Amino acid sequence: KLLVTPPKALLKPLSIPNQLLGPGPSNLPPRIMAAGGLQMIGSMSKDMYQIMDEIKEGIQYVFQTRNPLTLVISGSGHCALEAALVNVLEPGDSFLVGANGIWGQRAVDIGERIGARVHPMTKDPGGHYTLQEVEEGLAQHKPVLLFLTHGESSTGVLQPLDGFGELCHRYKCLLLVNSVASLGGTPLYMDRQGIDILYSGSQKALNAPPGTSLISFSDKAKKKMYSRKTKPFSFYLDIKWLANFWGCDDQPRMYHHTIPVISLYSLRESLALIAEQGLENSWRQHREAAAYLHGRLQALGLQLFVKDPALRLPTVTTVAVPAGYDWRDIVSYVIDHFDIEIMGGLGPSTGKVLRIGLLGCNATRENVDRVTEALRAALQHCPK
Amino acid sequence: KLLVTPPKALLKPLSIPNQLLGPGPSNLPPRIMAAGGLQMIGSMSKDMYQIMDEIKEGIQYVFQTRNPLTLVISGSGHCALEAALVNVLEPGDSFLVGANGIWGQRAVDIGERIGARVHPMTKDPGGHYTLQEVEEGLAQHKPVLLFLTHGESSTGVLQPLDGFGELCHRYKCLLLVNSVASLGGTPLYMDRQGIDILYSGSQKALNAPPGTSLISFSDKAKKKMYSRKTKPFSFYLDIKWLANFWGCDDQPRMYHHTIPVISLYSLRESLALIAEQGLENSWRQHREAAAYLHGRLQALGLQLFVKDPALRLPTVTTVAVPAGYDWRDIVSYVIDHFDIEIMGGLGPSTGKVLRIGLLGCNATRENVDRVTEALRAALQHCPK
Ligand SMILES: *Cc1c(COP(=O)(O)O)cnc(C)c1O
Ligand SMILES: *Cc1c(COP(=O)(O)O)cnc(C)c1O
Repeated sequence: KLLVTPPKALLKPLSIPNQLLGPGPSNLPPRIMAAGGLQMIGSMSKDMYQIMDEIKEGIQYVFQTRNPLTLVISGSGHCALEAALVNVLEPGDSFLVGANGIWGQRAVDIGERIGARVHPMTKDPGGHYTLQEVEEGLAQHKPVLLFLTHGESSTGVLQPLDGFGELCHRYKCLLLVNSVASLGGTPLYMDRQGIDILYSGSQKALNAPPGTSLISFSDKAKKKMYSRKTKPFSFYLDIKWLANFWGCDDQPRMYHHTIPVISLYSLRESLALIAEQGLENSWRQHREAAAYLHGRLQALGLQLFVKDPALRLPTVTTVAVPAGYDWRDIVSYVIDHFDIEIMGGLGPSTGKVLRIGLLGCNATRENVDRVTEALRAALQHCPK
Repeated sequence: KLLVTPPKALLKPLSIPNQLLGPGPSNLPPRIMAAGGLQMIGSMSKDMYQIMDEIKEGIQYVFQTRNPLTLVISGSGHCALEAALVNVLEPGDSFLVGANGIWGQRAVDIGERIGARVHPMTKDPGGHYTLQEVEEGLAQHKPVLLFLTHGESSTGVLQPLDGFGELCHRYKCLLLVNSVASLGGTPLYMDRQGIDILYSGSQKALNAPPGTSLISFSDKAKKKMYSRKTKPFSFYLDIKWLANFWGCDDQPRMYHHTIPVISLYSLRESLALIAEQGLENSWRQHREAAAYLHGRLQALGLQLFVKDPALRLPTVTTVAVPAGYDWRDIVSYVIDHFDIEIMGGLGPSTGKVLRIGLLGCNATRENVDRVTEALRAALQHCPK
C-alpha cells in the first residue's frame, strides 16, 4: 500500500485572486494570457524554430542591436545574469561591479561563487556611478568585465549609460548592463552605447509571465566566450550549446535542453505588442506616467527617495517611508483594502522605502490614480 | 533615429499548428491550458505561497515521500539535475554515474564541469545496471553520490530500482535518481526505495508545459548539502536559498528569485489531475497502453529495441530502424502526412532507433492506433 495519499487541497479546483503595481511582475494583457493558454507544439519543430527566430528579431528590436548572438535564456533574471557571468568569466578574472543596491550585490555573490576577482564599487542606496568613479576602478583593478545596473529597481535610480561602453573599451574591458527593470520604459541602445552584454527579464515592462529572459552579446564578448580555455561551470547555461540551438552559429540545431514552449508563445506576443507600439512611444508613455505619479505622491505629502528627477527610474519609483509609520502596515493596508500590490525596500533599501511600479500596459495615469487613493487611505488609517 | 525597426514577422498575429507522441513534451489537457491562460498574482503573496504549499504536497504524493526538503526548480530537467549536483558535490568528491544513454552522459559533463571525481559505468544503448555492476563501482571508486536514470528515454529502458538505495547506504553513498521520463507512468517510491535525491520534469507524463521541475531531498542529502564548506557554484540554484523561499526551513520566506507564476498554476493543475486519478491507476493505464503498442508494432513487422519486456519503459518505446530505410524519412513522413510527432534516437542511440511516447492523458489505445497507421503508411511510401 502507498503511504502518501492524494492531497486534500489539490482535489479542490484552483482559483486565484484578482490583484499589481510593485517592482514586478506585472499584470498580463489579454493577448499574452491568450498565448499562455495555447496547445503545445513540437519543441524542435520547423514551427518552433520560426517562433524562436521571430523572438530573436524582437530582442534585436527592443535592445537596438544586430548582434547575431542574441537569444532567450530559459530562466529568470538571475538566470540570465549567471549565464553571462559563467560564460564570460574564467576563474580569477577581474570583475568590476556597481554595488549601489541589491542587483550589484547579487552580481557580487555570483562572481565570488564562480571564483572571479571581485571588486565592488560600493555606494549607498540612492547613489549612481559617474564616469570618473568608473575610470578610477578600471584603472586601479583593470577588470575584464564591468557590471552596471541600468534600472536599479531596489533604489528607484536610473543609471546614466552614454559613454561608459567606450570608457570600458579604452581599458580593454567588457560592459555588461542589467536592463531587466529599464528595458521598454526608458531609452536604451545596445550598439549605439557600446554595451557588450545586455540582458532583461520577460516580467517587467514587457508584461510577460516571469521565467524567461533576454540576452545579447557583442562580438568582443562572443570572442572572449568562444576562446575560453576552461569549460563554464554550468551545462544548462553553456553559451556554445545555446547559440547553436537558437540558430546563431553555422551548424544544424542540436538538442540541448527543452525550451519552455508556452512561455515562448507569451514572450513572442509581448514582443509583438511593443514592436507594434514602438519603443519611443513606450518610453514616452512611461516618462509621462512617472511624472504624473511623482506629482500626486508629493501631493499626499510624501518625499521621493531620489531627489534629482533626471536620476529617477520611470518604471519603479522609490518613496521615503513617512516618519512615524510602519512600512509593513501601509503595504498591508493597500493590498488588504484595495486589492493592490506595492512593495517595501529590498537589500540595502530594506525598510527605508516604498516601491511603486509602472510597467508596460500597466503604466497608466489611471493606475497612478488608483494607487494614489490607496496610499491616501493607508496614511489616514495605518497607526502613527 | 533608431536603426533597428519593428520586425515585419512580429506584426502578424501568432498562430501555431495542431500536432505529440514522441519522448516529450506531451500535449496539454484543457485544464492545464486553462491554468496557463490565467492572470498574474503577487509572486510573494499569501495566495502564491498557498499554491506553492499545495504543489509541495503534490510532489510528496507523486514521489511517495514525506521529505520536508521538497520543492520546485524554476527550470527544465537539466536544471533540476545541475541543481542536485551543484548543491551535493564539493569539487573532487567521488561521483558514480550510470552511463547507459544520453542522460548519464549529461550527468557526466555536468559532474566534470563542477570539478567532481567522475567515474562513468559505461554501457551500450539498451543496457541497464545490476546490483553487482553497482557494488563493483561502489567498491572500486567509493563515491559520495551515485546517479541512475530510471526511465531511460534515449534507449527505452526501465531501470530496476529496488534495493540499490540500501546498496548505496552500506557504502555510505547517496542515491540520485532521474525520473523525468518515468514519474507517473511506472512504479516509483522514493522513501520505500531509499532514494536520496529524486527529480522529475513537468513536461512528460504530468502533461504540463516544459520549464519546471520537481525535486526532493532525504535528510542524509539535506545534511550533506547544509554542512558543505564551499559555497555551490550557482546562486540561482543554491538550495539553502530555495528551501527558505519554498517554506521548507524555519525562517520567514526571503526573496531569492522570481518563480514562474503562470507555470506554477499549470504545474499545480497537472498534479491535481494525477492526484485525482491516483498513481496506481496511472501506472496501470501506462502499462496496458505500452503492451497494446508493442503488439501493434510487431504486427507492422518491426523489431522492438529492448528485447526483454520487463526492461521496457512504458512511457517511451524504442523500435529498431527497419533495415533499408532512412529513419529521417520515416519521422518526416509521419509528421508531414499525419500531423504526428515521433522522434529518432538521441546520444548513443542516434540513428539506431525510433522513439514513441505515451505520456499522461496522451497514453491511450486510441493514440497508439493513430501512430500505428501513420507508421504503416511511412513503411509503404518512404524509399527503400
Ligand atoms: C525584477 C528585476 C530583477 C529580478 O529578476 P528575477 O526574475 O527575480 O530573477 C533583477 N534586476 C532588476 C533590475 C529587476 O528589475
Ligand atoms: C525529457 C527527459 C529529460 C530532458 O529534460 P529537459 O527538459 O530537456 O531539461 C531528461 N531525462 C529524462 C529521463 C527525460 O525523459
